[PDB]
Amino acid sequence: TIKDVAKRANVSTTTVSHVINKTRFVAEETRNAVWAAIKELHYSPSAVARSLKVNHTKSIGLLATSSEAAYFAEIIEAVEKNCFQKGYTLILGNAWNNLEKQRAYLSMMAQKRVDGLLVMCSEYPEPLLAMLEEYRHIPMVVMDWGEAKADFTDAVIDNAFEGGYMAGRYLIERGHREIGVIPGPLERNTGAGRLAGFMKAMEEAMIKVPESWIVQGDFEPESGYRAMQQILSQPHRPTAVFCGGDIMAMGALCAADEMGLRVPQDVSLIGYDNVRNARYFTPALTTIHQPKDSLGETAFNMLLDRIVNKREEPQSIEVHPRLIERRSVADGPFRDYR
Amino acid sequence: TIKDVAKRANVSTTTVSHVINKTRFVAEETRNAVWAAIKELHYSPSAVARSLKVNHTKSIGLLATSSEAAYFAEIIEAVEKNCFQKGYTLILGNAWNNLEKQRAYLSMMAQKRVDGLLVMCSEYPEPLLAMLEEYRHIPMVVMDWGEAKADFTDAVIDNAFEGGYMAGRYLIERGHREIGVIPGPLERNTGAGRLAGFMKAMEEAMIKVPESWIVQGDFEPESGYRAMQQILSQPHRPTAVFCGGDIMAMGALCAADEMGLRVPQDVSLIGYDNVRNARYFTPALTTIHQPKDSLGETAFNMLLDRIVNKREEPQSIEVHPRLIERRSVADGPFRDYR
DNA sequence: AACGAAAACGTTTTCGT
DNA sequence: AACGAAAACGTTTTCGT
Ligand SMILES: Nc1nc2[nH]cnc2c(=O)[nH]1
Ligand SMILES: Nc1nc2[nH]cnc2c(=O)[nH]1
Repeated sequence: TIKDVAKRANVSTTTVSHVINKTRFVAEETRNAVWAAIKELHYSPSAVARSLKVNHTKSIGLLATSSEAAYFAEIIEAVEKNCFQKGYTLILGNAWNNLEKQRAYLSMMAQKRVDGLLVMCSEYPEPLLAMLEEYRHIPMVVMDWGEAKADFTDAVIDNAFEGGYMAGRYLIERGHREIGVIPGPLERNTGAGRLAGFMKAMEEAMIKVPESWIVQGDFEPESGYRAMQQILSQPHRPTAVFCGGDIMAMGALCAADEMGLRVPQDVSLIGYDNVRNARYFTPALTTIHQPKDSLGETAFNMLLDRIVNKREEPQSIEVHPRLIERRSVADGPFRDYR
Repeated sequence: TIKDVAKRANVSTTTVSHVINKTRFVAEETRNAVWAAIKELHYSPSAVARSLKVNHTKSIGLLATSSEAAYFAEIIEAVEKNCFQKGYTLILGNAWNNLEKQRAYLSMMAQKRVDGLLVMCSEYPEPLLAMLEEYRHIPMVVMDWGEAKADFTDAVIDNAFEGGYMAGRYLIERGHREIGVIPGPLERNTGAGRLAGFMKAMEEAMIKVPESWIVQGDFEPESGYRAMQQILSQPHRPTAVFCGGDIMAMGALCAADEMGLRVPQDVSLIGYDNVRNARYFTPALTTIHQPKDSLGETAFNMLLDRIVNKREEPQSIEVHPRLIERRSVADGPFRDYR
């Protein structure tokens, strides 16, 4: 079809391609004519041909976990902004923590020859770690580990643990000594990592959390609903609660309400994530905020670098969580005694 | 590189490609050898080359509005399932109702040669309608108009109006005669269309809604926060409210709560969308449910068809909303008198 | 000064025999 | 029976002059 263009214009495809990409000077006269044709013929230059030659697709792949999930969704929207910004195309792939699913997208991707790979897989068993390596040749950055699991990738770290700690501290300095926790999946960073951050502060304060007070969630609202329940559904309950994620929080919220419990007047809740609309949670949610735009833009950036300035060595940038005080927490019994 | 494979195996690339795609019979002996090489050499067949020949990318493009937005997010996750299912690659593009933005993604897409285009642009001015047409050559389906705006596309219709009506009716049959409404952007279907569905039921019932009782939203929580406010912030307020979208509802919820109003005991609220986690809204939200998985799978389907069974004529499938009773509504003053 | 001719990128596929 | 040789898909780019 560029051949067809060259012809309508009576110039060489070379000339055509020169004008279409301003890659060498062309007489105006000639230049307009190309356009002229470029426009009657209704020409859409083929990137597949181009990429075929120039060897890069100006396209990047997101090998994600899921995308409805608020938290996720937010990061992704971010990353896409950056792609569009710097002229890249985003191929979105959810593998739902499925390994096969994952080996499958990985492959489709390599085959479609993405210029780089952004990874958000949530859990990283040796077998996944392994497949990932088989692709060290395509540049890539995992945006969700807490420390650096591998030497063949760029890593952006969230300081999830320090976030965990922040949370604890708050409750503590608020008068709280009877706290419970609904962590998220321990095989995840934002899972384990936040729990431990929280657990240091406790240990530091000589607060012990009775195992009947810690209930695993999975970041989905229903998980928090049951958690809260099981907690408040007991003889002795805590005065305050640290919930691993806002969405679950939001579930913890509804259940308390359903047992006729008042938050924060009857139970205090502090979440984690600071999702776009936690402020409209009801009681406005006090939570730890996770930089998600920066987590995205930063990730894109390390990838571009590698991609463009052909980097070889792995790199890692930290990011920082930070407390947002909202309306879900109240003074505990010890506030005054400190 | 297939050349390199053929060689390690000492067979022709033709043979190689035959085995890699079981497209003609090959001796086992020969076949294994190809694999053998295919695997030491660590070969990843290039789809760009392939597509270059076979003329199809087995890749589909989503020219969306935004993707954080719960509603949206949900549909997209759907569509991606279908892509993965039937071996397609999803290129996600948000144009944020930006025209330029839109002409830009449209183009990148055509240039990357997507096999079909899934459109979710929300608003459709003549100028967008116009650009869209310039691409009638690439197959496509708009998944968000209410009636069929054009003859050069497949359309999936939501029956948004009948949903509007359903909502009204409910409040009506619940004893309500003093209702307010926070519609969404009127230049959108789920905007206009739902309002009118609601407005027929009113007219039908001889209920009039005092203009000081209808407040435009934009589907984002903050919009509903202010809306609710402005409503309850007045001398005379309605006993019940119809909110155009769940997320805004969720905002309407928080504000009522912030004015010390009890829902549904002080005001009733009925939303619309039945977003994944409206049940964990607090008071569990009674809303109209929009089939979003089916809206997605159905869309993919009409596209595949066109794509595969090379269809020429436009088509349109309707889908149906349906009432979900939750805990946000209460009997109105006239329930008993009917 | 301003532009062309021809090879190459990595496949698939028609005919061969 | 089972496989090869060679053209083609739509570009970009080196050398020309
Ligand atoms: N949905 C969800 N939210 C999160 N917030 C932090 N980690 C996660 C995760 O794995 N899933
Ligand atoms: N966010 C959002 N939710 C919706 N629900 C129905 N239409 C819309 C829309 O345009 N945006």
